[PDB]
Amino acid sequence: AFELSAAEREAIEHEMHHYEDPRAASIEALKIVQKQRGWVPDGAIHAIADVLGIPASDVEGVATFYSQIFRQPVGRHVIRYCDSVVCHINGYQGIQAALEKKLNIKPGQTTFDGRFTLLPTCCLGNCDKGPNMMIDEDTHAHLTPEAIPELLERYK
Amino acid sequence: ATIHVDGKEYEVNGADNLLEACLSLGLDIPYFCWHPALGSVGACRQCAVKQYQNAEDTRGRLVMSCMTPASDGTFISIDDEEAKQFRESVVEWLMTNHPHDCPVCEEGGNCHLQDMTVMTGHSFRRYRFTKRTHRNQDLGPFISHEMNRCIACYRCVRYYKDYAGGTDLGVYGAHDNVYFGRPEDGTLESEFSGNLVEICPTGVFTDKTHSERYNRKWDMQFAPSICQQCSIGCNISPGERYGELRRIENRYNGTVNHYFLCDRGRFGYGYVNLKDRPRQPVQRRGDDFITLNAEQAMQGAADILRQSKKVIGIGSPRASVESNFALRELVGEENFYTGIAHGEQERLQLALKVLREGGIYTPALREIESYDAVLVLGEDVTQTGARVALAVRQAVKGKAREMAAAQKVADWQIAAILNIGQRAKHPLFVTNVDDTRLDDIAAWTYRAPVEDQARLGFAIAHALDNSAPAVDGIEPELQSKIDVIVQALAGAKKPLIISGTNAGSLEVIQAAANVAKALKGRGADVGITMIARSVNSMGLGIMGGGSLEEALTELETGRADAVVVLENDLHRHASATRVNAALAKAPLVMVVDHQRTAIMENAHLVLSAASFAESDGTVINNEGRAQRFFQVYDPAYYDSKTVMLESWRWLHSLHSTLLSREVDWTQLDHVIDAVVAKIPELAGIKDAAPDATFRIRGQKLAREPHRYSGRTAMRANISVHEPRQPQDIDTMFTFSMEGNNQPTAHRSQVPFAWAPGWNSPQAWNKFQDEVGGKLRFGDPGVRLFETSENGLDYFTSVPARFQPQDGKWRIAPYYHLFGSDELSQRAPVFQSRMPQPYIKLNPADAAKLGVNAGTRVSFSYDGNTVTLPVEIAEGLTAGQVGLPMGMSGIAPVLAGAHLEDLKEA
Amino acid sequence: EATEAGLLGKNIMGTGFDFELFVHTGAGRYICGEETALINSLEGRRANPRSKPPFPATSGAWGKPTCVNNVETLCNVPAILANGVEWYQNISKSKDAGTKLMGFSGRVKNPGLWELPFGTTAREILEDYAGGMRDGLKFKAWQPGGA
Ligand SMILES: Cc1cc2nc3c(=O)[nH]c(=O)nc-3n(C[C@H](O)[C@H](O)[C@H](O)COP(=O)(O)O)c2cc1C
Ligand code: SF4
Ligand code: SF4
Ligand code: SF4
Ligand code: FES
Ligand code: FES
Ligand SMILES: [Ca+2]
Repeated sequence: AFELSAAEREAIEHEMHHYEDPRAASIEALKIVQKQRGWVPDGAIHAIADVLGIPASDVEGVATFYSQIFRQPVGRHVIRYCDSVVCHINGYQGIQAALEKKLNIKPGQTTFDGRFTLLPTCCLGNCDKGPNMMIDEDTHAHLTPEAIPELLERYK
Repeated sequence: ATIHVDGKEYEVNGADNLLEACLSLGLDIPYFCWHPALGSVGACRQCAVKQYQNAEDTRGRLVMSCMTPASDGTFISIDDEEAKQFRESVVEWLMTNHPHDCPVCEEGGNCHLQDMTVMTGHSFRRYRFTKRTHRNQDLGPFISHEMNRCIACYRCVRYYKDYAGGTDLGVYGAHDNVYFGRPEDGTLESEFSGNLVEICPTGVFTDKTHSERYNRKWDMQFAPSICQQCSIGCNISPGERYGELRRIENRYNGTVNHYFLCDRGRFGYGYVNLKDRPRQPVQRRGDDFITLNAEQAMQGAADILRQSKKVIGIGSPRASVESNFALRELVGEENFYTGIAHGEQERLQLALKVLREGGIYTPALREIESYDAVLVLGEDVTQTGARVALAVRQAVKGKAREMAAAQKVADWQIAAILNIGQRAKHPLFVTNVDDTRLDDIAAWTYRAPVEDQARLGFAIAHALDNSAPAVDGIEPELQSKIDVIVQALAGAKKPLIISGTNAGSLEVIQAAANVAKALKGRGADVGITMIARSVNSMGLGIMGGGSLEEALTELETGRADAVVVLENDLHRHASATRVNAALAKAPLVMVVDHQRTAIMENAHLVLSAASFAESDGTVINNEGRAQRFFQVYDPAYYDSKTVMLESWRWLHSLHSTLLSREVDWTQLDHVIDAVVAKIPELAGIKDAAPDATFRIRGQKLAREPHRYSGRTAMRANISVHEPRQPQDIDTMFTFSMEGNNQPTAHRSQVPFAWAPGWNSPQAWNKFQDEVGGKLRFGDPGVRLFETSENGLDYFTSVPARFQPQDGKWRIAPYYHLFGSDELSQRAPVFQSRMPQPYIKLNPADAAKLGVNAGTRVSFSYDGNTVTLPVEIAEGLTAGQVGLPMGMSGIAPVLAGAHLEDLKEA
Repeated sequence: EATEAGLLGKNIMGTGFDFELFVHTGAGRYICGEETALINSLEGRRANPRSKPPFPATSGAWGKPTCVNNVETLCNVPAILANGVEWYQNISKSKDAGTKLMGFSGRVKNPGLWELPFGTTAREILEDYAGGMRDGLKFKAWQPGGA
């Protein structure tokens, strides 16, 4: 079913050149596959294990340890809202309520069209500009519940 | 070192941590994540004690005793108040998510978590919230998975991955959702996965084969026995209930098989419970199989044997020393035959002569782990002697142990040792006809025919010592790899050469002997190990006798009219047609056996022998260690019609009824004394176990725990009157709970580990002098022979290079842990685990013959055309065909034989 | 840019010192910030921490001697080696030498970050730099150094 592409394999081997042990490239191999395909399927776990020379159990333990490596299918855009303490003081719950009202999903689910997936996340290191959100690669600060529909419709 | 625990002064080892030192002193500290064989990691935080800086310190500090060295002048407290509350809190934290599962849990009564919950005194629940749950996985036919009961102690992953070298088990997930298992559903691939049921302190991993016929540990009848499934001689505790064998537990032997079995020994006991087993003497008459009791069967056999002119005996390496000796006394030494083939016998005596005349010490199984370089020649040890492969893995990790010891890191801090020794390992060089399971840690693997492996061994011996014979025609690439092996072996302090008779080549054993001799001549501390085939192969070799071919010739010419076959199916060691013809020609065939075999159709008399569960005896190790196994249960206790005697009892009574026309059954010690009187080489089997008069302060050794239940109900459906307790005149054990099983009892044979407050396999701590060491009063079993003062000469018979001949296919043996052993492959749980019989082809040979993978090809061996599906084997050398030895229809005697007319079906 | 200018790579500044710098992007766990767990995650493993002793200075990343330091410590280093040790001791009359990035977050008037010497009063930061609390809000608690 799964097969690593030439670009994926080349990037994985190039990352393998940077370490004494080829096992050290497992996190970035999973991130490369996730960047190419949105998430990491099971055949990706076996293929990364075959390329790196480590067992699939170690690759799966790494993939399920780290929260930003997705082992379940996600939407086209991953909304990641900060639920930590400073954003709790700055009112992240209004932002979460606005997102749940706009998308009609619970945190951790994907919309019916596969466009957005909503996830709470730990502190984004932007606490002085809170509350904070992280869409696919863009960090949005100074969030208000009124600006959520404007911020969500620029991600088709 | 001097430690002060709770005001008392103790002398301990400074190289040990505090937990193992205090457990060796008899103090009770609760623990989960530490294991004596796995080291300390500090995960579960259960072993907390209060350490003080000096004698005049009142505050102290909570430390983990498994992670704290037992240094000199160390002040700790176990019964300190705060440490007790912390250990109870750790138990409570584990109990918050634990399912309400003890009545329907196979670990109940044998559970370390139950024992530690009771030991900390935690019995009141104040947690009121929900418990986390987990879905289970299918882990194959042997291990049942119940992830809800996990306490996240990481013992399974540490054992399976770091110790056993397995790759398909791991820890997944995160904070409180940690999941221990496989990445997907499937059978656990490790040959040592069965030890998880004792490694896991909870009921996550359970024995599925035991779970089919489950009973609790207190209801079991145990005996100390020896595993019969290969030659390694691992000590086991078979446990029965209601007349059937229900579990094989690991019995601790600090010299052999300390904590661990292989999956063959743990799960291949199911042939004992087969319903087609003979339970009575059966005599054929016309086409009627009449059932006799023991006395008239003995009388009829004695008169019929007396009417014959020559009686010959055919023993087996399955049978014990006493049974083979009783057969040899019944028929005479000149008429006794070993029952194995001529080439198999020649290889067995060569291995024995190397063992007790080569002048090189042969290590025990535990001692293998201390060798700094391993060369394995021809023996696929994972499929034939698996515990040796586990010990070789430990010996390979010895290099990381050495570099950690150079950095003043304690030997129990296993994570630091593994971090220092990342991938540096001791050299391992394995040679086989194909890839082995040891190739993941092997420094080099040599895939070649057995003559080429022997040539590699002789070249290694010649490069180590120029007095050894040379090999002509070595390619420069192979010469460079031989030089790599020689540089690795010469620089090693303790090289170990492992070989065996399973390769089917005499020259491989000769080459291994020459390598060992060349290393001995350089002053190295070289050890040699020989892997035999069956449980008492070495005892049959020591006793000696003619080969099976000579017995078949004697039957076929007509010089012998009576043949007595003891525990031998005769088809694994000879062609089926020759055996059938010789047994059909013979007017009297008597078969003394415990399994329904194909030669019982031509048998005039069948004597229902006992299996190892229902018999006593002695078996000789692959390292020459005599080990006594004891009867577990009386087979006539539930079924009174069952006449299932010991094989030596049958044969001694037969000899007595033949001589004096009267029946004297025997006692076991009489047969042992007869063995040590007539055979001086087997004189060490007297000291293997004490005789039947041995007592612990006047009382016998108990076979069942003190809380053994149902004593007035287990036979009540047959008769409301309780029967007589079975009497054991053979051994020092009693068939009851009225006996001794104290951990401080001065004995070496322990039927089962139990201590008050320790109901789990962790109860073996109380039975040892120090935890992870030896048994307190010595491990059972003695060595038959010591190291010879003088060695052998160099074997100058260097074999020629393998040349593929057209129309002839050399049979390369492919052994399997599940299937190649006879009795274990009769077990029903091994049928699913064993694979379909494939025939291995080189890609070039398959392309020449025009067959792809999975296509059935038919070949004629001994005038018999059989068909098998083709599996493509890349590593197999061309001109060879790969066959699975030990399966039905493919005898292990086929290893090294040729093969004609390989045609597509 | 530093590799192009010869400040990184082989034979830096003609000294003979070889040094290459890599950037290993994380995968989203807070425990990875712990130094032994950082070493474990750098080796491509699950980011469990390690027991000390042994310290990473003797056997750290891949069993080699290894030193793990914060970004701000390594950013403090070049000023020390460019201006002198006595300059670093003579910028604050406190037991902790040098400057430190200190800030106030929450519902304050000016949340942000400022480089201040050690021994600066927390009330001084909150009032002068953060501008105090916002209008209509009364201060009730504070955390000095994170969660
Ligand atoms: C749970 C935990 C999380 C930590 N996270 C970080 C972190 O994110 N960044 C950091 O620099 N240190 C973090 N640390 C501190 C490190 O263990 C270590 O002290 C530091 O990274 C390097 O030491 P230094 O301050 O001398 O440079 C964390 C410690 C713990 C216990
Ligand atoms: S694992 Fe032990 S404590 Fe848990 S349910 Fe089973 S017997 Fe009870
Ligand atoms: S499955 Fe068993 S051995 Fe493994 S961590 Fe859980 S309780 Fe420990
Ligand atoms: S290694 Fe051999 S003796 Fe030991 S448990 Fe396995 S089959 Fe039995
Ligand atoms: S608390 Fe939300 S960005 Fe830090
Ligand atoms: S036994 Fe010491 S922390 Fe687990
Ligand atoms: Ca008996």
